[PDB]
Amino acid sequence: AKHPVPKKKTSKARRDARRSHHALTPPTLVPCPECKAMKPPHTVCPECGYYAGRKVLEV
Amino acid sequence: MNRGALIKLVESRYVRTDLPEFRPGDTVRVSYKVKEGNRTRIQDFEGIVIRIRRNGFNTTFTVRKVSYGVGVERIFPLHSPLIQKIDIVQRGRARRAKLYFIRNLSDREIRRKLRADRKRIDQDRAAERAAKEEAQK
Amino acid sequence: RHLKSGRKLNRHSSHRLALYRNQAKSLLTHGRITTTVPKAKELRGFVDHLIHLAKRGDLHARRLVLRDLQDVKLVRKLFDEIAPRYRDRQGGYTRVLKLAERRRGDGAPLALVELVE
Amino acid sequence: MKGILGVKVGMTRIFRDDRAVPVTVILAGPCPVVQRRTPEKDGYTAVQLGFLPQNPKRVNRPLKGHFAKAGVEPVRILREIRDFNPEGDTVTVEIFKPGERVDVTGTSKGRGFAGVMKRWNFAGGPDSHGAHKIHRHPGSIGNRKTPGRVYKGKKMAGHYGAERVTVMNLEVVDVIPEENLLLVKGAVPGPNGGLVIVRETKKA
Amino acid sequence: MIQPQTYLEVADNTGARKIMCIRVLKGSNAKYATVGDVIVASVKEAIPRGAVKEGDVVKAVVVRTKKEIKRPDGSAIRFDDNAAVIINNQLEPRGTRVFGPVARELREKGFMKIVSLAPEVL
RNA sequence: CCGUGAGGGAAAGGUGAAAAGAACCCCGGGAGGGGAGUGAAAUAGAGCCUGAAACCGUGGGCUUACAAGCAGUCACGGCCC
RNA sequence: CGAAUGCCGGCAUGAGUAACGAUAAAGAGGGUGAGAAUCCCUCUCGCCGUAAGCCCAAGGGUUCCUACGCAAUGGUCGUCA
RNA sequence: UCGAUGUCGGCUCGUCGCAUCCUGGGGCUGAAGAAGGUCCCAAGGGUUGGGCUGUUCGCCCAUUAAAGCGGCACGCGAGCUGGGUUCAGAACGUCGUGAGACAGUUCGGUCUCUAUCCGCCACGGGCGCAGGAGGCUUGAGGGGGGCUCUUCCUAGUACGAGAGGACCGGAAGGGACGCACCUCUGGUUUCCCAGCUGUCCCUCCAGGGGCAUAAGCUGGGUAGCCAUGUGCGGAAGGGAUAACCGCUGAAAGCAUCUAAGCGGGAAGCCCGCCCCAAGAUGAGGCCUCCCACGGCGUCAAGCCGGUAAGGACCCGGGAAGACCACCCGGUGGAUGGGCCGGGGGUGUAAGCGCCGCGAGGCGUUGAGCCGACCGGUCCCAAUCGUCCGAGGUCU
Ligand SMILES: [Mg+2]
Ligand SMILES: [Mg+2]
Ligand SMILES: [Mg+2]
Ligand SMILES: [Mg+2]
Ligand SMILES: [Mg+2]
Ligand SMILES: [Mg+2]
Ligand SMILES: [Mg+2]
Ligand SMILES: [Mg+2]
Ligand SMILES: [Mg+2]
Ligand SMILES: [Mg+2]
Ligand SMILES: [Mg+2]
Ligand SMILES: [Mg+2]
Ligand SMILES: [Mg+2]
Ligand SMILES: [Mg+2]
Ligand SMILES: [Mg+2]
Ligand SMILES: [Mg+2]
Ligand SMILES: [Mg+2]
Ligand SMILES: [Mg+2]
Ligand SMILES: [Mg+2]
Ligand SMILES: [Mg+2]
Ligand SMILES: [Mg+2]
Ligand SMILES: [Mg+2]
Ligand SMILES: [Mg+2]
Ligand SMILES: [Mg+2]
Ligand SMILES: [Mg+2]
Ligand SMILES: [Mg+2]
Ligand SMILES: [Mg+2]
Ligand SMILES: [Mg+2]
Ligand SMILES: [Mg+2]
Ligand SMILES: [Mg+2]
Ligand SMILES: [Mg+2]
Ligand SMILES: [Mg+2]
Ligand SMILES: [Mg+2]
Ligand SMILES: [Mg+2]
Ligand SMILES: [Mg+2]
Ligand SMILES: [Mg+2]
Ligand SMILES: [Mg+2]
Ligand SMILES: [Mg+2]
Ligand SMILES: [Mg+2]
Ligand SMILES: [Mg+2]
Ligand SMILES: [Mg+2]
Ligand SMILES: [Mg+2]
Ligand SMILES: [Mg+2]
Ligand SMILES: [Mg+2]
Ligand SMILES: [Mg+2]
Ligand SMILES: [Mg+2]
Ligand SMILES: [Mg+2]
Ligand SMILES: [Mg+2]
Ligand SMILES: [Mg+2]
Ligand SMILES: [Mg+2]
Ligand SMILES: [Mg+2]
Ligand SMILES: [Mg+2]
Ligand SMILES: [Mg+2]
Ligand SMILES: [Mg+2]
Ligand SMILES: [Mg+2]
Ligand SMILES: [Mg+2]
Ligand SMILES: [Mg+2]
Ligand SMILES: [Mg+2]
Ligand SMILES: [Mg+2]
Ligand SMILES: [Mg+2]
Ligand SMILES: [Mg+2]
Ligand SMILES: [Mg+2]
Ligand SMILES: [Mg+2]
Ligand SMILES: [Mg+2]
Repeated sequence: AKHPVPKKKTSKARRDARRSHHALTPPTLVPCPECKAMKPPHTVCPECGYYAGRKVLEV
Repeated sequence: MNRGALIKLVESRYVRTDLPEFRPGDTVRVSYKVKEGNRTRIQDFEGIVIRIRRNGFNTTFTVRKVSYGVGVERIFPLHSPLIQKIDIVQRGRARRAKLYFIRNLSDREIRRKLRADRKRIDQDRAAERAAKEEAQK
Repeated sequence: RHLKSGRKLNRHSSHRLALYRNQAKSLLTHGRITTTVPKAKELRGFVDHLIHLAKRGDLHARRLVLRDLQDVKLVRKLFDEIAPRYRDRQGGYTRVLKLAERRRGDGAPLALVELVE
Repeated sequence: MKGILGVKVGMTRIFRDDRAVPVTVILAGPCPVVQRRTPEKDGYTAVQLGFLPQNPKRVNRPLKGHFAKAGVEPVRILREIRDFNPEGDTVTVEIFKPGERVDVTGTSKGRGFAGVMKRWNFAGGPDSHGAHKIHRHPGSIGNRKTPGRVYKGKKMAGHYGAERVTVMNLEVVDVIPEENLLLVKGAVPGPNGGLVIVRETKKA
Repeated sequence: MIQPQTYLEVADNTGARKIMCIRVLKGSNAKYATVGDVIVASVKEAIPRGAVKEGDVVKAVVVRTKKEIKRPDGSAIRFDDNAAVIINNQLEPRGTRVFGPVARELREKGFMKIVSLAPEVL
């Protein structure tokens, strides 16, 4: 109800310009040197991990 | 470069490893006290030694005597031109490293609490290199 | 202006000492712990210290490990399964890897702490 | 005009036999000149200096070995001395002689968003007698409707530190060119490991 | 670091046991008086048959402080009560004596009568 | 629904001719879709006829990052229809 | 109809901003599941313990329990409730 | 303006004026000297701490070189206080028959988490700067600081009807104020160490842990950050000036600082000193690195796809930091974590043995534990990579 309040409605211009830098950055993906799935980097993602990595279900 | 404090120790050629390595026991000897146009003024100092803060060089130790009606603490740099800093009684036995508890009490409880470091006052006396084996061999 | 300085925190003191104890009780038991990454990066120093205390096979080291790990049935397993397992690896026992398939629903990066073989 | 690049490596009080001069230790190393900025192609009569040469092939396109002892360019990166003119090469410390004052210019220890009562030494507010949420606030930052704005030079909360600051007239108390040190009396700005340029004096 | 409203265990034979530092006598708006400086002091306690009385606003040199007087030679003296000597307005002591120790900054501050008259200039 | 209570006291209609209200797939846990099918019509598909506007998107044209404004208007000029 | 600090409905802006409702405190391993910090179990950790534990009245009314669920209600998610 | 412009004072932050309270100049002086008075220039810097009052203002106290007069909504309540004042309660004096009233006192009395735009302090993203990049830097334009005293030598001599005491200079210390920094002094240091309590637990003794300010408490506490600490700074030095004094000299044969000219001269002005700073569309300069056209026309084509020099993405980080940036690294690597050594903090660990009925004392033991600090050491983590990135035709 109180002390700090919007004096005016921010229009489409200033609202959709303040929502410029809230565009999301696409994630980083690298192709996993064992088989070609797109892990993020430095990440033991569900293929093998690193060389001799900690396994989900594999030999 | 990669020796950011080996530099700081090699820069310290000012060190004085000739003072006794005392724990907070009781050091009583001279200072520099240059005044009156003449340097040669060698005023002693009594007193329990309270704290030895260390930084390798410039370890500055505090010695507190109670002079003439009141306490007085003096924080000597230990690597300045102090001539001698011999200690009367390597004593205390001193559980506390930095013993500021003798501020609030200033009395016979000092006697009752810095009792006897009989270990060090035996061994740094029986480190007497004061025999009569010289001028023979 | 802090952080000219050492370790990290999110909880209070008596919660961090017993957060490190609780993750150590599970890393020394199982071996693979899936925390977040900022928990793991200061789990590694604590458990590295516990392994290195246990590398000293003597009794004061047993009591110093027991100062943290209040279980002693665990420290049986430590001192004769984890401590002689290295015996040569001077420092740096546990490893920490980041994960994908992150902590879905709060988005924390999970991390997997193995000891090592 | 008597310039050098160096590292603040710590402070130590040393003794000029009567007092305890509380010096710092600048590691004013042998700085190889890498480009003498001439006044007829630039207008400066300045000299780019260098520092530590062990840069394992992080030396990209400023490879720039156009000096006869270039000493492949430091990631302890180039700075200038603005009115310098050396005579030989790789200026060390011997340009400075003990007893001459220097101005030490370095990046100070940044304190982040060290807001006011820390940045501009404000007197904050009362810690008692009344409300509480103003203990470290600046309070007023202007007047009412005339001017009806904050003056643009206003002291407020900001990025304190991490800007170059120069302490003028620091006595060089000693040099140790056995390991190429430089010892000035007082507070060289910056961390114990940070970069400081050490210039000639602006006394006269 | 004697400041206004300090109490100072007076050390001389004037009549003062304790004086409160009214105003430091350094420059214009000086914050503290350390050892060797002149304060202004209103005598709060009385030796009964004293020369000064309980209220004689009198200048005083500060001879002891609880705060550590960092001497230029690296060491630091530190006493165990703030003390002051009553001073006649030509910067000269008022009493015949002075009790225990003073700091030796008083010689370069210009209080050589106190440093001669005090039994241990520490 | 609010009110202890006396009392106050709302909003909320429309598939299509007929439910023929979507069998069977495919994705998905399902919801929801895309096919197939119904029907004249399914941007008539279920609190479903028409379904405007505010609003929110996407695609295209022109236009802007040295500009100043009650946001227009007049004048030329540039560019796609 | 353009104004009544109008009325009703809608949708904005504020804004992905403040908050998420106690500074008692969580961590891990298995499950289950399509999906998990949140569900179950285990093992530590913590918190109350003149209660933050039991029992009975007042009141509320089926919230009890089990099984099938998760759109909706849980200030997140939710197989749980 | 009453569909609200919150209102006195204080705190905080200021900023400005000059009609100046000091400080810098100067003129006269009933100006011997020291003072001072008055007036002219002069805001660049200051302009204290208190007692009383709600007080602005005053009276004092102790200083000071001076304790400026104001403005800025009697600056400042989307900053705070509410003591006062303008709420209800109460009371006193008084007026009122009375309810009640009193800038007449007296006591008490809700002063409202979220900043939308401008403004400001900061820090970024985008794009620009007809090649694209890594560095470095000139400084257009700013901003910051701009103080001032005391003492001494000048000499206690010029002066002095007086014995007080100079101008001109030169040092040495101070006082605040600002910048920067841990060497010292001193704080904090949240688990680094120790002691101790009570309880519970592990395992009974010993030992240890949990809990008791989200540290049980207490004693210490490196690095960090800090001031009360330390070191710096104010300027010298040009140039033009104000008032004010000139020199030369007419108009007016003389004089006059002025009309032609030219000199001194102020803490003031500009530059010097420090910091930012090319977004300075005026978008700079210098050094270095990389450079086809194959493709779709009224053509190196305005649009993409592969390009390098490089830059990102990511990760290890950081005296860098809210995020982002910035800086350092990514196996060739000492970047973080570990271990090792040292500094450092604690203060003789545990265990054993001995003494003592015993709480404990003893040796082993400055031992052990050890947060950052200073370095070593690939032991673990920065594996792997992925993506942008010109090809410049134009006077
Ligand atoms: Mg408010
Ligand atoms: Mg909008
Ligand atoms: Mg958008
Ligand atoms: Mg006794
Ligand atoms: Mg670090
Ligand atoms: Mg920093
Ligand atoms: Mg305060
Ligand atoms: Mg409040
Ligand atoms: Mg309140
Ligand atoms: Mg009397
Ligand atoms: Mg009297
Ligand atoms: Mg009801
Ligand atoms: Mg019909
Ligand atoms: Mg379906
Ligand atoms: Mg509809
Ligand atoms: Mg319809
Ligand atoms: Mg569009
Ligand atoms: Mg322009
Ligand atoms: Mg343009
Ligand atoms: Mg116009
Ligand atoms: Mg309408
Ligand atoms: Mg109307
Ligand atoms: Mg109308
Ligand atoms: Mg409405
Ligand atoms: Mg809405
Ligand atoms: Mg906001
Ligand atoms: Mg916010
Ligand atoms: Mg929030
Ligand atoms: Mg608790
Ligand atoms: Mg409890
Ligand atoms: Mg149930
Ligand atoms: Mg749902
Ligand atoms: Mg839900
Ligand atoms: Mg299920
Ligand atoms: Mg009004
Ligand atoms: Mg209005
Ligand atoms: Mg005269
Ligand atoms: Mg004037
Ligand atoms: Mg002023
Ligand atoms: Mg004012
Ligand atoms: Mg006002
Ligand atoms: Mg208010
Ligand atoms: Mg306001
Ligand atoms: Mg009030
Ligand atoms: Mg109140
Ligand atoms: Mg009457
Ligand atoms: Mg009350
Ligand atoms: Mg904002
Ligand atoms: Mg002089
Ligand atoms: Mg310190
Ligand atoms: Mg206990
Ligand atoms: Mg417990
Ligand atoms: Mg606690
Ligand atoms: Mg400390
Ligand atoms: Mg003449
Ligand atoms: Mg002239
Ligand atoms: Mg200027
Ligand atoms: Mg540029
Ligand atoms: Mg370590
Ligand atoms: Mg040590
Ligand atoms: Mg022992
Ligand atoms: Mg026995
Ligand atoms: Mg060590
Ligand atoms: Mg250090």
